[PDB]
Amino acid sequence: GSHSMRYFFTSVSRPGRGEPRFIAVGYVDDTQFVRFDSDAASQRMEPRAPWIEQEGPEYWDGETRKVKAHSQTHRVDLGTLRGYYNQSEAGSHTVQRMYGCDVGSDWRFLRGYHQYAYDGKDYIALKEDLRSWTAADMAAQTTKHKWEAAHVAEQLRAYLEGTCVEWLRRYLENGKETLQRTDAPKTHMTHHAVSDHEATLRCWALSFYPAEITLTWQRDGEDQTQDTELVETRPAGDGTFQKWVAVVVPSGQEQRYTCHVQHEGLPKPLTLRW
Amino acid sequence: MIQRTPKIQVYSRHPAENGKSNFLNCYVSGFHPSDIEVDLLKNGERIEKVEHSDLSFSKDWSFYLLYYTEFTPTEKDEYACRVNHVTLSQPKIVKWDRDM
Amino acid sequence: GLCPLVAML
Repeated sequence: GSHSMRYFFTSVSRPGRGEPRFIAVGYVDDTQFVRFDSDAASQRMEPRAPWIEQEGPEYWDGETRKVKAHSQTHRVDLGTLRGYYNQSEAGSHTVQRMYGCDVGSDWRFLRGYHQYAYDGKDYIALKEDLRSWTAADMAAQTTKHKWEAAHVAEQLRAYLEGTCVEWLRRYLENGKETLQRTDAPKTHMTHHAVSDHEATLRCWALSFYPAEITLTWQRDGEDQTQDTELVETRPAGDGTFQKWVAVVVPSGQEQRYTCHVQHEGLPKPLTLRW
Repeated sequence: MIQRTPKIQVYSRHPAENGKSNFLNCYVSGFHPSDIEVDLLKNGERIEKVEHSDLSFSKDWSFYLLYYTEFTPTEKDEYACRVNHVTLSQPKIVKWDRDM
Repeated sequence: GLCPLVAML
């Protein structure tokens, strides 16, 4: 299927003393592969996936040069936004940025992104066609006009449709053991009595990759949501993910209930019966 | 300033069996701002040298972090995770229920 | 790899 490369940048001002905390992480799909932290000792972009370790020193010097340039930019941007929003120098404020690209199964550019939030709210974002901007408010209209006047979209597009996908292609090849492997969920169902007259069925999906998954209960062939409980999908810590969904049913009636699992690593959905 | 309280999930990496090495996780998500304190507890005492993922965020700009440490379940030990955040009047402590 | 551009707000 498709694959995505994503970069997430967070910059938080520290008005008590010093410059903003800046954290940048790079992802291919649900796998982190690089990180930069302004409060870490290296002051370098660092490897977070074995397959990125194959890149030599020129890559790391390049990535470090750029990531630090990004840091300064966010630093300047926080200053800029505090001004736009007439905020005092005394509050702590946050800038968040995300950009990246997807390739389809044909390995070609499919989609690109570039979006910006201030203090946890939409600020400005590049539209799907990568030619124009979505400005959330009047402050953002300033950014929109400046960026349109300086043809930033075009430059961004050239990256997202070009060099962005070239890197993604390269990473997918070099890390093919893991990046292009799908780990189908290991599923089982547990049963516990909660009374003399009803029981809890819990259907588990463990150790799957990627994170995207659908778990649903059926009763006599129909979706059931009443009397169900679930958890949001969670990282297992070893690079895989976990989820369960539970239902409470009259003791003796378990045969009615089926758990349904959909995941990219499964040719067909799974059905589990007690 | 938009503020969102952290959702908290405390759980083990592998199915929990007494005396068998495992990993204790505390997954915090959906929060803003990002400054947050998160500790893993053993019988109420802070576990030292807990590690955590690098700060990242979801499509809705809410942050998420994973805190984790190696541990060995027993029948006698209790574990929990303790999260403090600006949105919380005092540290929130969530107890680990095995096979939660 | 990162984008070499990053324009300022």
